[PDB]
Amino acid sequence: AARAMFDGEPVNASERRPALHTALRRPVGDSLLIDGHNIMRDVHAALAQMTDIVGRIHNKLWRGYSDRAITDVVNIGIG
Amino acid sequence: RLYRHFIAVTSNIPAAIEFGIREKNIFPMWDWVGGRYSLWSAIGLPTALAIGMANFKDLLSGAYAMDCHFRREPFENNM
Amino acid sequence: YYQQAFDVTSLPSWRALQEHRLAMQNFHMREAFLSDPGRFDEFSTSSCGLFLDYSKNLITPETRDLLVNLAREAGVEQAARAMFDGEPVNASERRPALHTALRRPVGDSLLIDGHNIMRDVHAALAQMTDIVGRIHNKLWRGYSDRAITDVVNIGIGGSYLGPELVSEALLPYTVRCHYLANIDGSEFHELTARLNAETTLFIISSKTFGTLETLKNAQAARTWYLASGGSEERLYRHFIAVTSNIPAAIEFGIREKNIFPMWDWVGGRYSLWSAIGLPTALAIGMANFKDLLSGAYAMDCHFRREPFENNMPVLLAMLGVWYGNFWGAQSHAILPYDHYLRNFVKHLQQMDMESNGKSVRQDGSPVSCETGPVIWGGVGCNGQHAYHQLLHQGTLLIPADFIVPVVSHNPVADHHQWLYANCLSQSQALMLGKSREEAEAELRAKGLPEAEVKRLAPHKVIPGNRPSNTLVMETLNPSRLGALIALYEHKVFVQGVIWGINSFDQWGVELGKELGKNVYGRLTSYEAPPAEDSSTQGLIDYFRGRHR
Amino acid sequence: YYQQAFDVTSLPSWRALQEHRLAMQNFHMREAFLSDPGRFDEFSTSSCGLFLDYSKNLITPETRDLLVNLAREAGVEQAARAMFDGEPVNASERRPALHTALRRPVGDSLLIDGHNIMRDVHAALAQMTDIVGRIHNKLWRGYSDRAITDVVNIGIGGSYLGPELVSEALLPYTVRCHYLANIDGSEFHELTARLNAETTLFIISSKTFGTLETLKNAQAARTWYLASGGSEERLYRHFIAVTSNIPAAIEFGIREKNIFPMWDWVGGRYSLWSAIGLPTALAIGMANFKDLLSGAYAMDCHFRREPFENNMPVLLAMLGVWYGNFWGAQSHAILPYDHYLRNFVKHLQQMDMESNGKSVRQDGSPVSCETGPVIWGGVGCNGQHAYHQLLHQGTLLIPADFIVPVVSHNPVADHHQWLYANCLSQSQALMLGKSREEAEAELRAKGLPEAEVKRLAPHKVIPGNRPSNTLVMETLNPSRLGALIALYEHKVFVQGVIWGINSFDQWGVELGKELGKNVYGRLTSYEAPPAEDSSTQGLIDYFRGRHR
Repeated sequence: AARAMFDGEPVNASERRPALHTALRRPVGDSLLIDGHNIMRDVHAALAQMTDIVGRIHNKLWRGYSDRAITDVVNIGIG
Repeated sequence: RLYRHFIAVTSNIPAAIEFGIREKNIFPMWDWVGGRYSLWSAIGLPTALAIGMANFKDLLSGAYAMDCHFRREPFENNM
Repeated sequence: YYQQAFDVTSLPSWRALQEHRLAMQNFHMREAFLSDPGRFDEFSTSSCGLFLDYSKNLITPETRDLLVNLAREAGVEQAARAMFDGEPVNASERRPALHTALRRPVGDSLLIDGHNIMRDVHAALAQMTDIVGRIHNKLWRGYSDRAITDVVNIGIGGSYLGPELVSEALLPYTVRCHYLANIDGSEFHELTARLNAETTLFIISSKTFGTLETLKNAQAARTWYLASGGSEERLYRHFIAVTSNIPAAIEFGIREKNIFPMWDWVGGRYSLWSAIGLPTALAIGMANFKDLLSGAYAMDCHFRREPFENNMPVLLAMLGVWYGNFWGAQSHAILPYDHYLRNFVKHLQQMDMESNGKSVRQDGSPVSCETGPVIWGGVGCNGQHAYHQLLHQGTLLIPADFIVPVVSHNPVADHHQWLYANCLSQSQALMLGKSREEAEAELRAKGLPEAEVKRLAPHKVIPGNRPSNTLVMETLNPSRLGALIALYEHKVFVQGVIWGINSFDQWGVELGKELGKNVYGRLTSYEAPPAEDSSTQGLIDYFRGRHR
Repeated sequence: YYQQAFDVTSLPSWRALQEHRLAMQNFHMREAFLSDPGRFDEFSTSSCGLFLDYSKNLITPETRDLLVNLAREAGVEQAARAMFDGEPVNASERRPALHTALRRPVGDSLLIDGHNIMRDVHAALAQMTDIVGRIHNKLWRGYSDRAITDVVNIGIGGSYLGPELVSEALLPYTVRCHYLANIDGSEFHELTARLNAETTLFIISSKTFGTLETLKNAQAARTWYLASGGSEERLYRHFIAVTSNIPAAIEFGIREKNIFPMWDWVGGRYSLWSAIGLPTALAIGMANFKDLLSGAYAMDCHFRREPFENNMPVLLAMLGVWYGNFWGAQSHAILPYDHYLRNFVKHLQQMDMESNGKSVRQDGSPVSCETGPVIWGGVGCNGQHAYHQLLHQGTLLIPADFIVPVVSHNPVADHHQWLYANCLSQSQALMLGKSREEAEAELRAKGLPEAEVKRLAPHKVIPGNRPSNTLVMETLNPSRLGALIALYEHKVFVQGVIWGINSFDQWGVELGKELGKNVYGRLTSYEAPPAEDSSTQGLIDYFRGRHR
């Protein structure tokens, strides 16, 4: 079962989906093919986007409508 | 000028677009990643904004090491 | 010398030097000093503000005669004439080496292909004067129309080491100058953590405007400026360039009037006298920059006019050839006893090692001797507690070049007297040493028992007979610093002439570049072929198994 | 090994290594890599967060077998047991070398003369924690009752290099720490130009509290504090000391509770783990300092437990012995490809050169081999444009140690990918080289005529076959930096054991001190007797003819 979940098999039988939270932690040298598509490319593209935004905000390079640096990030989300 | 104060982590790019969020500030959400298993993906974007991308990658590396331990160890030493 | 290459080991002077080395096998400098009270007078020389003491060397008057004979037989005088006159001494690249031209005054004319390059030199100098006067008088303003006070030089190699050395050494004559060389993003982050985009002016120093690390750092700086509030149409007030690629700097967004020229005949490691030293002039002023140029010019005149027995560059180069080719010394320590001169060793490393680190002659034939040692060292009075122990009691022959001034710019009680005493004592301990008898006598005077004396004596014995040179100045001003740098440049040139090599090409840096592109493509791409070797492939896999 | 000294060159393993060197004369690493796809796997090892690739070396499996045999025959395992257990391995000074004890946890007990020195270690650690927590929480105040934010370490040698290295390398984990080592008054002036006497706290780091330069700088700092408004009775809040001379620090005006202990069994160059690293703990915190100690302790455990074929310190030391004693390499380059690790080479220079720069064995007999090379190098991607040309195309054999992390603390676009690629490509170009055929083929592909091709080909040829080691980490954190420092400490120890020398005494620094007192007395006094040599006398006269 662990092999199936790590390999991308649709272990979420009710929703007919894979459970690939482990894929989010794999390094750039790992490749996982889901329906013939390498989802690790999506994982690391999202990671690079995350790095870009984090570096922008941390270096005070992100500014609001008054063109002042932002120092309060508020996550609106549940669960 | 709303785009500098609202980014989104979502699978609904059009909805975030009509909210007034730029496409380059919309982070992808995937079906194979469950909500309660998604702190490793762009959902953990605030966390990376607090600890930095190096520490976020360190967290990912620790989770990956645990994945390797789970996959490789015999069940008598599998934590 | 750059057209017809001979074997220097076949010269009669070389064979005479081999025989003299066999004879001098048993030579000890201590005995030469007790048997010759005039040794210092015989083996010291002066040139402008520089004083070279080379008496603490494994030489006799016969040794200096033979070394001067070898310098003459190799054609050092004619080679220096050719280099100073604009002949293509860079045979491999078919270029002249005219770093000396950068220090010539306005009355000097040098024709290269029927064109007076001194006009270019002094036009660049006048442009430098204009920009330095604009910035110093707070007449240069950014995109917020505020005066600039942070000049950041984005450049590597010769665009970084020489200018930074002169900026640090000439601090008592000083707008804050910073340097950004490493492609390591941590250096860029640390630098820009102290910079305001409205206030910082960037000098992009790249010859072809295509150097990987320099272009990456310049692109990062432009992105930082744009994302810090600066506007694209107004970028010109924060980015000037020293380059031979005017169009590239043009599409970067740099005005043509802020583009300083780089010439082929000026090597990168020999270019602190040209517009590459623009940050230095921005820190010390144009008068002090011209004083540095005048000191370098005075050293050039001393090199060209003096007989080889009193020619400081020729004497230093011949001592280096002596120790590296007849005593098997593979390294040369540079010990400047001045806190401002602590970065002298880095520039000396580039200048000497990138130039004389060759294994083919000017025509391409393999060399017949050792050409180019390792340059190392560090600031004085700090290396005594760090690595002078190996100099005193190690098993290696490491010639040392001590550099110290007589006058300190910031005297603190008797600290400079102690610094001078420490430099002199290090040289004297290198030459003298401590024998078994002296160590035993000191232990007995300390009252230790006979068994303890005989146990401790061998460990305290310093062999001595370690050669050293001392360079003394009255003060480290721009003029004497320029003379010092030019003296080491000419020493490197003379050594390269003796070894028959090209001191002005760097062909050993291209393979690393090609392999860097290959390794980067392997690191980033997903389905890449295996690397050429399993070690590079394993390191690529180690990167890929950990990078996110 | 510190009591009975033998001749290492007489060991059968040494003679086997000589025969193997004769056999390996014609060995080329490129051929070994095309003829063995598993070479990287065979010649790489890991330990905690450190990965050592030593496949790009002039070795075969037989070479590693013979080097491990020599390490066993010299008694490296028993010597390491003796050093770790508290035996007086410093035979000349009759002291133990217990820098490893400084990294042991509270559950470890080590009895020296019936006393548990680990109690002292952890009492000092708790004192360090108390002071660091006081200063970090702004609970430490000066004579104006204002919080201190500038900690200045007045110390030289081991009190300066190691702490400053760890402070700079662990910057992403950081009160500002400054260092004042040079007796040069210009350094003191530059330092105090940024300091407020109401705010600066000085740590006087001197073992005997009698070191010339350290005492002079401390006296200058005390005078500066008194003349800047501070009061004598309240001086205690600006001067703490790390010293073995409690009374001297007492009459300086330092409280006994602010005097940190220095022990004889801790050498100066091995003391960044003790209270000497107090400034470092003041910059990174006590948790990160303990993480550094834990990494060093993990490296100690790896050194003590691993077989010599997978023992990273033993492998590095044996490769160094191999190249320095059988291939005639007199220097070793250290190339850290990390901007924060740029000062690694200075501490490595002190650690290696002051320890292994010896020419007598533990019993005092002369050594029978070369013991201790020159350590040099510099920050990565900066030396490629400075001195890697000599590495690629020079005539010297210089083994190189590349150090690079996989993850950057401050990523800037793809700059760290390029840094990693540059490190890997430098190693690969060192191993491979470019032959005449490859250069000619590239020139032909560029379209150059045949005459131009044959003129330019010999100059572009890189010989290759230059050995190198690569040390990789995931990230440069306190733990892995501590492991790296401890690995190099153990490598130095193993090399000193192989050479039969004392790696923990420094007897080559006393003669310079005595001669410094003599030269200072001659410089200052009016009617002084002439110096022992005419060169020192002439330099004294040059000083006297210009000093006012």
